[PDB]
Amino acid sequence: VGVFGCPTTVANVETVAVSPTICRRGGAWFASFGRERNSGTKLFNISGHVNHPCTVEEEMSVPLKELIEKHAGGVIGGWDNLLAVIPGGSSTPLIPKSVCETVLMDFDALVQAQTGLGTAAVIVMDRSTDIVKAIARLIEFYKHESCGQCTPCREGVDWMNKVMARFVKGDARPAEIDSLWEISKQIEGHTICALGDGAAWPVQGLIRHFRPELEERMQQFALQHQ
Amino acid sequence: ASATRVIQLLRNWASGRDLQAKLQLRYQEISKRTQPPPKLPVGPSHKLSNNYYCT
Ligand code: SF4
Repeated sequence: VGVFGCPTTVANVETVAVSPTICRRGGAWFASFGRERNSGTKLFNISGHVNHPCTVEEEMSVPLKELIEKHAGGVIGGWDNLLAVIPGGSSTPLIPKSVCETVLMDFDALVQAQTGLGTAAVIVMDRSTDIVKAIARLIEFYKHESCGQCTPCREGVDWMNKVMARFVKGDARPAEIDSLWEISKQIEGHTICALGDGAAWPVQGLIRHFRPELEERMQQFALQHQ
Repeated sequence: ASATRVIQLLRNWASGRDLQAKLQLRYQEISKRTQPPPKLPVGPSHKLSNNYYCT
């Protein structure tokens, strides 16, 4: 079934428009580039806190450092300023500076990096950028974009929005981060579509990757808003 | 309490026991009838994480 109940092949434009080159050259051309399974070429959309944010066709299984150095002149403030990177896209969790170095953007390597290839829409936050604030617009963006049919997504992201609003402000207790963990996994795999799961991965990745920083901001709220 | 010494040594002797040590009625030994506000405790399930009622 599909549109008006008809068979309909939904293919991403990048996969559609690369299909020429694999029919004009063959599978050897596509498979030679990129790692096992993850092969070919994809538009890596370097942006965020990068010196020269642009969209470049790029090989996958590419180290992050030369991804931003060669094609963009580096990350603003260097790697030390770089606190984390969202390499794949929104549905791909961010990973810390101690992990980025030269992780390869091949689907398997993001999986071991607890993230995904997404659409290679890689964006960077510097140290000056608060990671709690960095995804603050991201998580509320997911809430602003949800059809709301299934209960986990309709009641999830908005509830996640409010509980994190007091998180970035710091009006919460240390247990509240654990509750945010619990309901994030609760909506995971329980929504009709992948928007909820797509919204789950960003917040899910942040919790298990910069948890002490999340616990850092809250007593900062407590000392002055006592 | 009220009762003078003369009545006292009569009631101690007739009973043979020191009744003035503790009385069968209270003059001033009770809690003040109104009490300062309390603060009730919490229990094993007033948590937000791994308290799923199923287990
Ligand atoms: S997860 Fe998808 S299907 Fe479910 S409510 Fe959100 S947008 Fe709708």
